[PDB]
Amino acid sequence: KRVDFCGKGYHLMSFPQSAPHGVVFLHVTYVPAQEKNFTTAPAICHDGKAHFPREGVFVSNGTHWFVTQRNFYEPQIITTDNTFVSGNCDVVIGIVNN
Amino acid sequence: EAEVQIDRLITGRLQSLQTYVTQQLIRAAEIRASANLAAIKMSECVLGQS
Amino acid sequence: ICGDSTECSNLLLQYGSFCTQLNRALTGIAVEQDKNTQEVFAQVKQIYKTPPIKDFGGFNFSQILPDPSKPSKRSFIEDLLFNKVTFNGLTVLPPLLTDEMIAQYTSALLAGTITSGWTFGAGAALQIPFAMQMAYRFNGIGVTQNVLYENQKLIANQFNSAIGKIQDSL
Amino acid sequence: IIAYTMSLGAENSVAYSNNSIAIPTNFTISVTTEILPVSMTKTSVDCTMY
Ligand SMILES: *[C@@H]1O[C@H](CO)[C@@H](O[C@@H]2O[C@H](CO)[C@@H](O)[C@H](O)[C@H]2NC(C)=O)[C@H](O)[C@H]1NC(C)=O
Ligand SMILES: *[C@@H]1O[C@H](CO)[C@@H](O[C@@H]2O[C@H](CO)[C@@H](O)[C@H](O)[C@H]2NC(C)=O)[C@H](O)[C@H]1NC(C)=O
Ligand SMILES: *[C@@H]1O[C@H](CO)[C@@H](O[C@@H]2O[C@H](CO)[C@@H](O)[C@H](O)[C@H]2NC(C)=O)[C@H](O)[C@H]1NC(C)=O
Ligand SMILES: *[C@@H]1O[C@H](CO)[C@@H](O[C@@H]2O[C@H](CO)[C@@H](O)[C@H](O)[C@H]2NC(C)=O)[C@H](O)[C@H]1NC(C)=O
Ligand SMILES: *[C@@H]1O[C@H](CO)[C@@H](O[C@@H]2O[C@H](CO)[C@@H](O)[C@H](O)[C@H]2NC(C)=O)[C@H](O)[C@H]1NC(C)=O
Ligand SMILES: *[C@@H]1O[C@H](CO)[C@@H](O)[C@H](O)[C@H]1NC(C)=O
Repeated sequence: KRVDFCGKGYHLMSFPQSAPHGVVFLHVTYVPAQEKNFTTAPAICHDGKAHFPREGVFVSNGTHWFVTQRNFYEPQIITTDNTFVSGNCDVVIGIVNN
Repeated sequence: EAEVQIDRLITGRLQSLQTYVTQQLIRAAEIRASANLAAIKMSECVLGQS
Repeated sequence: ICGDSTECSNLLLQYGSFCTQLNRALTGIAVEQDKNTQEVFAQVKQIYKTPPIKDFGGFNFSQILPDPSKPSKRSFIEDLLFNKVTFNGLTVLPPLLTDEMIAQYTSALLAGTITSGWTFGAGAALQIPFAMQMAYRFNGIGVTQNVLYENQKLIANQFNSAIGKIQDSL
Repeated sequence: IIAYTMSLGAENSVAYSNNSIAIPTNFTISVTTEILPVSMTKTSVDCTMY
């Protein structure tokens, strides 16, 4: 888990090979690509309450709002099963109505 | 005997120079260890949460 | 050793190649130093810059970002650090990386980590609003992200007070 | 043979805002090497013979 210890990226595994007076590691790493642009918001008001995402992040393509995992685009509808509530939408800076 | 005196000077300064070089080598080893530590710290605490 | 004398040189001749061996080590030391600096600082592929308008949810980095006013473009803290700290056949070689370049590396690193987070160390930098980066960083250590959003102002003021205190202490 | 000033790298200004994020949509897998010495030849030198 420690960053850049073995492989520049997210580590998956490694393989050893011998060499006359030393060792050679082959590091297998995961690297993301093909970015995109979206509009975000830290929380969602609903009925006064303020929902936050369990694991993921809120995004929008301009018209609708979705929750995705952070490291790979995969939109999903926002349901009560992937969000949790804490308080009312009056102290957070950046809530959006939905 | 001038060459004898020159020989004395030469060996003395040779010893001094060699001692200087050896101290430099030891200190360089210390600094290299510290630099490796710094690189690790800066790659693991700056570029990500530890 | 000889101080520009011929007979001394002739006498020194019969000692073999001590001086080649000696001078072969100092070169290794110098190359080692340059490699040390390069591998410590040159951790990034590109050079990032911060946007002109700066609204990081209330956090105040003015003491840390470089100041264009000074010629060296070093920040206030770097300037304090630089202010505080203090031939006969020997030579001192200049380092390969001048201090301005080192400052540029530090500025690139710091702008990247302000804007992108950790993502710029793995692939390409991805922008992320600073508040919901601190939210992820709380979520990293166990505290849910709710806490940050409900105490943003206090957290920002505490950070600013801490940075001012460190400024005065230095 | 030319002499010039070293270039630290490229120059990009990441488009920071306060309500915009970037999310990757694809991935790649990279295999890279790393070489580390672990040993050197064992050598013995006699005093008297030398
Ligand atoms: C944003 O994404 C949503 C989700 O797919 C899009 O809404 C759908 O768009 C398709 C396009 O033909 C329609 O067939 C669907 O009926 C839409 N969904 C619903 C529930 O009506 C939306 O078009 C996207 N908008 C932008 C600007 O990308
Ligand atoms: C993101 O930044 C924009 C920058 O303008 C903020 O927009 C300002 O919002 C306040 C209060 O909502 C208004 O009084 C200002 O007039 C807005 N600016 C302009 C130019 O109109 C926005 O509030 C910020 N949002 C978040 C979540 O930080
Ligand atoms: C989200 O919806 C709530 C209620 O539907 C809005 O709250 C009202 O906003 C109007 C316009 O600013 C005020 O006159 C009312 O006093 C607010 N409260 C109520 C109970 O109506 C809120 O403005 C919406 N959010 C946004 C960003 O428009
Ligand atoms: C961030 O903190 C600095 C303090 O170092 C603020 O700079 C001060 O700004 C006030 C008015 O804006 C001036 O009266 C002071 O003289 C400034 N101090 C220095 C040392 O220059 C800066 O304004 C803060 N940032 C924001 C956005 O408020
Ligand atoms: C993710 O990237 C891979 C690698 O480029 C894409 O797979 C390529 O697709 C093109 C178009 O069909 C082919 O010509 C290449 O041969 C494919 N590469 C390999 C290694 O098979 C893939 O399409 C991308 N995913 C998405 C959703 O765009
Ligand atoms: C997002 O939009 C900005 C401004 O239009 C642009 O500079 C940036 O390149 C876009 N992001 C990506 C990943 O292209």
